[PDB]
Amino acid sequence: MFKAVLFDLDGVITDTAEYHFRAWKALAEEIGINGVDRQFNEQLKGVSREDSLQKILDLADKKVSAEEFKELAKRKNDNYVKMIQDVSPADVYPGILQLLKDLRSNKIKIALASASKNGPFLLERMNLTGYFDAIADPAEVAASAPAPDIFIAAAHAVGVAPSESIGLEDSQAGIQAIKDSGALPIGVGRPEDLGDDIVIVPDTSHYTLEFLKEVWLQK
Ligand code: BEF
Ligand SMILES: [Mg+2]
Ligand code: NA
Repeated sequence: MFKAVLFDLDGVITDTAEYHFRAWKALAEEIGINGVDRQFNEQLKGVSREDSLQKILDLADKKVSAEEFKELAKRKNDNYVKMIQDVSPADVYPGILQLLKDLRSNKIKIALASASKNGPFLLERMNLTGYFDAIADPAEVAASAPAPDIFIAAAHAVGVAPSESIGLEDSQAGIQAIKDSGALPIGVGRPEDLGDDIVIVPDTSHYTLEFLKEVWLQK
């Protein structure tokens, strides 16, 4: 049986996307750039902070210095950190707490394998820290998804090889990271986005211990 589950955070445990969107929209309003609406924001999903800021500047053909650019990115981050202050246990996605409980009951290791530099804070706000055996630090990896680094780190931190692990992700690059780590990916979303060569569930209510066991045994 698999010995660990490596959890992405955003799109798996909870959603932070609304806060990212509102942070960008607030910054755009402050600097007088029109057009940062919900539809535009779809172009910022899975994109780096810096590439997202550039997309926003491009809406107004705005040119800035490196120092100005750094400051705008900082202001967006400040916005986001303020906006996540009221995250709560009610924000945990369906099924996830029961999955954590069932994994713990069955002595299966639980690691956070998230790109979020706010992972520990968010798990505290959601009252989930006690379930986690480790949090891989995204500040300590050399490369971000689709590189496998955070998933290798997470597996190692709970004393397992990635090959003994399942990874859960909502992003295409994240799925590729899991695959390349050696862990077994189970995506949440649709194959158009994630690929058709992995098991995918439509939403997190399908992430149950019984389902993960079924997937593992099929493999
Ligand atoms: F928290 Be994962 F990087 F979406
Ligand atoms: Mg995610
Ligand atoms: Na712990």
